[PDB]
Amino acid sequence: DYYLFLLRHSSLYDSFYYSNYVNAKLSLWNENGKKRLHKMFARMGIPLSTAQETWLYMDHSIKRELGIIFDKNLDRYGLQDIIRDGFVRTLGYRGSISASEFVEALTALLEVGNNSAQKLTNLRKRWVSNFWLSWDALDDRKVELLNRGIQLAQDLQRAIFNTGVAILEKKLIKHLRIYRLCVLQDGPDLDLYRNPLTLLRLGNWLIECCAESEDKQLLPMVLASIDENTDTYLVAGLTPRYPRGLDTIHTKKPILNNFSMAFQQITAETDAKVRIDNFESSIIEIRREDLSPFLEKLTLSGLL
Amino acid sequence: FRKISRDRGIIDKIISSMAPSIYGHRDIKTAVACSLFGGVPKNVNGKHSIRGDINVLLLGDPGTAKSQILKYVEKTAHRAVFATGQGASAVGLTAS
Amino acid sequence: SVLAAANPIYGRYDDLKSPGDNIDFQTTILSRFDMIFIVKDDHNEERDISIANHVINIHTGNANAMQNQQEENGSEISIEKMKRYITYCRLKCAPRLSPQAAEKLSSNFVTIRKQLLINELESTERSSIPITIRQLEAIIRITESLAKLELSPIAQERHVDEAIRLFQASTMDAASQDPIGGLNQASGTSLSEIRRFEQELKRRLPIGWSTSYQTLRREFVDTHRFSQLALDKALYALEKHETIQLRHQGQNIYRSGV
Amino acid sequence: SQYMMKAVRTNPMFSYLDLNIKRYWDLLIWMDKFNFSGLACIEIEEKENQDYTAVSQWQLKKFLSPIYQPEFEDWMMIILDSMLKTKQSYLKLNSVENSLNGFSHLFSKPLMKRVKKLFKNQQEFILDPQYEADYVIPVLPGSHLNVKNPLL
Ligand SMILES: Nc1ncnc2c1ncn2[C@@H]1O[C@H](COP(=O)(O)OP(=O)(O)OP(=O)(O)O)[C@@H](O)[C@H]1O
Repeated sequence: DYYLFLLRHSSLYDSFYYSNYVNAKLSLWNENGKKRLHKMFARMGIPLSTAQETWLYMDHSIKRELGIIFDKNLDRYGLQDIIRDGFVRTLGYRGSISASEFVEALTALLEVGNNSAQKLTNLRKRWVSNFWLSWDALDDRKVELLNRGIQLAQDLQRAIFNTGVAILEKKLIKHLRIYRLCVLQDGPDLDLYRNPLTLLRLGNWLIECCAESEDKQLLPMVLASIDENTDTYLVAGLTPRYPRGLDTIHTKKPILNNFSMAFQQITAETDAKVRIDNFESSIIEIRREDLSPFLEKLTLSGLL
Repeated sequence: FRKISRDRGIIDKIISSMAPSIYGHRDIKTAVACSLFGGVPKNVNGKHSIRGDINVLLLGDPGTAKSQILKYVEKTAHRAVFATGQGASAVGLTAS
Repeated sequence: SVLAAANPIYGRYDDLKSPGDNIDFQTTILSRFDMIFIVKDDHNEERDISIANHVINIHTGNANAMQNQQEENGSEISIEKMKRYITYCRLKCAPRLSPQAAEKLSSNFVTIRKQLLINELESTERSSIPITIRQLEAIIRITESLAKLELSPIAQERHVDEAIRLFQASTMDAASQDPIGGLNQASGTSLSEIRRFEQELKRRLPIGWSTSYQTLRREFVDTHRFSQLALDKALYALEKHETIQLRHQGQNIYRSGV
Repeated sequence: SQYMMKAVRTNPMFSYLDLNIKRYWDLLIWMDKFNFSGLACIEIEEKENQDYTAVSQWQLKKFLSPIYQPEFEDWMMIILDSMLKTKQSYLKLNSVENSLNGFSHLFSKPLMKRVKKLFKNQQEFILDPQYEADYVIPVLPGSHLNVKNPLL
């Protein structure tokens, strides 16, 4: 299999387009990356019309020789790391599913499915409710729910890409000495980032984009998102990651997350209106008024 | 294009480059440039369509180089059509 | 069915001129329309700000991010669902009137046809928007259409009231343009009698205190100055926002300003 | 003033009214009867430069945080002085009352720096429980607004 997003349930062009690794290695958010991808597809010998067809209805001859075409061409563009081995499960005259696609469908089912304290309580209740929707999809009898999860995953990844290009083009990322800050205050569809998993998706997109950047640094990142209804920011701290294909000389116990201790230290000393109640200690909910001072304290906190 | 697009004051130079030999009438040149570059059409949920083109009107005294500006716009535009007065009909500007 | 849209002569309605000089459609074509809507702009600031915000939300992308939610919850349905509901309702139901509905409709027809006679006699010219038997059949059709929504097999007074209100909002409003002044032969003596009565009323009644319509009729008519058209003269004076106010169920006439 | 008093009293409509002038104002800032400031003299004298007293009654100050109430008065005392100076300059030199054009130029630059410093101090000390005595919005009869940022 390949490090491609939902290959067997979408086109080949879509799989190459919405991939974190390909986007990091080719910078598809601007025009140059799209032109480079078109040049690659032209060189490989696959017509642009054929690469946009559904996987089931794709040409048999092209599908048969995909491995050789990948092996002989992927090295020129630095994408030789997309080839790997995985696990594929098939049940009768139904169709093949890979483990990666299954976990993305499950995550999509988790994310979307189905006076401020009550507002937060209803959101948490819906998040609890989504658990049974994800639970039902593990049974072989309920395949329509798995298909629904696949569609939801496609839509969610499209939204993440759309937000990420806006973040990257306007230079919203601010490089402080200790960490890198990104606060999303205005824009469309900020109601998708009230869920921690969607913000983790966007953070994984940004970290993947930064890891392959020629700039050599390992600073942690802070991602903040506003909810108008609750007037609260949801703030998450994300650890840096080494490049995927880098050697094992640096390999060790991975970089440690130090945001929990810093958040507890700042919360204890000052009477900030923060909520640290999630299982993940790196995700907090801070009132709108306290965001700008609190972060300043974090700048002097250290351990980051 | 991408090199000269990041210079500050590109809009001023673009406006100044419209009909260079005509003197003055900078508001007309700004309107012509805005019409030439154009807006963005929109469709909201596939049921509500919003136009994205700018139309311009020039009402003025005789001898103020309006027709020469129209000829310049005809020359610069990728697709241009010209008509005048009584030489056009109801179905000559429409489908017949 | 026919859905038509048009503009008046001169572009805007030009409320200063007569309705007959504004609508170029003849009586023959205007009698085949069940509902006629005359649309005007009022240029209010609050409405302008609300519309501006609504339009800007459409352009900035905030529209869809809201609409889906309501379409999801309980308040809106998609185009295809509404299409299927329309076809199911049209192919399944065809309601009928009740004996009380006919009685309520006949009286409304008599009222709306009487009013036209007074309007035409006062304006001494024929009405541009006509009221005929087709206007009764239109209200019957609207009542049955309202009944069709609920798949009800009978139309009752609940639907009749809403049909009557819709007809009043659509066609009776267009017919009753109520010209403030046309300077025509109608109310020709009133061209001076209006100013005469205004002066006589403003000299009798200082900026405070009130009077009654009963007295303002009896005493000012004992001198034989009655014109039978003074009902709207008080409202016209009220339109100045200073001369006249009506209070206490319309009995009390209060002088409020210059 | 005497001519106006005589003219008003001469009219038969107001023959029995009692009119007395209480104060003369040189520069007056009027919002309502409870919010005003300026420079006034009780009565004008002869051959002596008129003594002027400066008054400032601002109920608007009462709804501010204790740390900013002195600043409100201090900055109003600079606004009034600058306006008086520019009015004197305009009088000496000779649609718009040109006596008061350009008074803001004298106190703009200090005000910007003071606002920046106050904002920095607020960011530093707003979350400190020791300084909780400051930055407390008072509750007064007739107060309705629910507001968040004291320096704003
Ligand atoms: N700055 C200028 N203003 C006006 N006319 C100018 C100027 N510079 C040059 N001209 C010349 O003046 C002449 C008058 O222009 P033109 O014929 O377009 O006038 P017009 O009254 O707008 O025309 P028309 O009636 O055909 O629309 C042209 O030959 C034009 O080239």
